[PDB]
Amino acid sequence: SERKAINKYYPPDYNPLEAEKLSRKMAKKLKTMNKSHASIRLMTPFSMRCLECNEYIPKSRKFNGKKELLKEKYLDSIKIYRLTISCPRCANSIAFRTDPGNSDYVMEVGGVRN
Amino acid sequence: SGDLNLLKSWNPKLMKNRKKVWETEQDLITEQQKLNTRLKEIEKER
Amino acid sequence: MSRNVDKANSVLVRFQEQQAESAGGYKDYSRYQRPRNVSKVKSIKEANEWKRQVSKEIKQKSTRIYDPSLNEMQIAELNDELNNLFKEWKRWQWHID
Amino acid sequence: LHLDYNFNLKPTKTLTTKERKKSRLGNSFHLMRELLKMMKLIVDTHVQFRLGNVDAFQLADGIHYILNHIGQLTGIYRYKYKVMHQIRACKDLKHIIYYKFNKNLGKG
Amino acid sequence: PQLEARSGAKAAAYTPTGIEHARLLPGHTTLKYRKF
RNA sequence: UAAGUGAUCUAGAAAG
RNA sequence: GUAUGUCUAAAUGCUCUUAUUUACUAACAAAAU
RNA sequence: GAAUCUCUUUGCCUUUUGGCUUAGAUCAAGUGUAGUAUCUGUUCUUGUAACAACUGAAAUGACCUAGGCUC
Ligand SMILES: [Mg+2]
Repeated sequence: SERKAINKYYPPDYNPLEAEKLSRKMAKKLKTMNKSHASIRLMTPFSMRCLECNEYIPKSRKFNGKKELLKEKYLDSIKIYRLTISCPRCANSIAFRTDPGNSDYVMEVGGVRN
Repeated sequence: SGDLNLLKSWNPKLMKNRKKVWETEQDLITEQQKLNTRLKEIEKER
Repeated sequence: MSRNVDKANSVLVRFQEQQAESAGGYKDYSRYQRPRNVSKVKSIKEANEWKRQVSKEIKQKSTRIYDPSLNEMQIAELNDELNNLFKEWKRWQWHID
Repeated sequence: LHLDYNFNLKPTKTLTTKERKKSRLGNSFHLMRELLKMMKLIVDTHVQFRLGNVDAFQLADGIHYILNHIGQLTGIYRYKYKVMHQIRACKDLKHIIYYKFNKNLGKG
Repeated sequence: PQLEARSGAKAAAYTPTGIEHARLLPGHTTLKYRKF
């Protein structure tokens, strides 16, 4: 019952491998886990303007974003991500990408950096 | 605390990620160099 | 597994759900995505549940689309979504029984 | 939060935060649980003895172990840490008793 | 904001709870007295 | 001619 | 200290991949020779 | 003289604010630290003739008191 709980109770018949298999079988059917744009909490490094309503969301402002994987990676084996945000006033989907060549981000049809 | 993003995997400005990127570049770069030289040699031969 | 979703789709929970389904017949038709092609659902109860779910979805869609910033494109998009939902509902009202 | 029949309580799933908040039992309930566990352990040993499973001497030894090892055997001390004094006392007794008891006889 | 100051406190009487408070437990049942 | 005996704290769980 | 809130009418088995994690959480804490 | 309406000034008006704390703290950080959680595809699904038998189903509505014949 307590966040540092050592052992979760299992039923008396719990073939772990079998259980895993079952879960897998019922993971394609599952709504969540079988989808993109999984949530995340992030502060905004770019400090940018929301292109619709010009709301000047500043640096380090916290948002409940959606992180999604971009299939087209950078180079070969180092992934890059789309990080969706909403502007506070108008609900326009701002987002950005993390191209690690410059050790920084790229704006993605959301707003503009300034 | 201040800047949250600093405690995220996806954040590229995180140092680990940067290191990884560098490693990737370094390996790939080395490969390119190896191939580049070969290419040059071939050109010379031609 | 912070933020609850992870917890929900943690293996143990899934296993529990499966067990429930097996013995007694507790499904959560909220939890699984509704199937695209009907007529791969021989049971009636399941079909009914699916229909209910779609109705709920439609209702949800309706509730949001009358929001004050009406000129925004999301609402417009939903209008098509709403239509789709309606169509789905209609389909679910098939005449096998 | 499922109870074992040994009284070790622990959670079924991993609890969401709201659930966790709801379901944090406190220093009373946990203490009670611990007590119950202890009871079971002594009672369990006697049950075993009654059944052909374990000798009288063995049973006695088991009981002794339980009483000394309350501390390790089951968390009371966690929830009420003045049981620590009791534990210490028990340990002391064991030290004394064992030294008296294993004089000419060896360690075991 | 709602970080707000105040105007007045309160005192309203409900049905008692019947809870065994720690301090409320008995203690110093004997009252002392003066000499006269 | 006489050294070298003994004094031995502790001790973890929750939430934040 | 893993926030939160509104919203709810009453295909089947199969196998193969691993020397990893699209992992998530930051309420917690912050210095040199 | 009395009734009323319109404007200006004075009075009355939010000529502007409902807490405390180290101005609450900081405009900085390869972070550290604690916790919580599991994944990749590919597939299985005989004809012809003769003899014996039937000539026709389903829908809802027209009669009588769910049942019974007719259209
Ligand atoms: Mg607090």
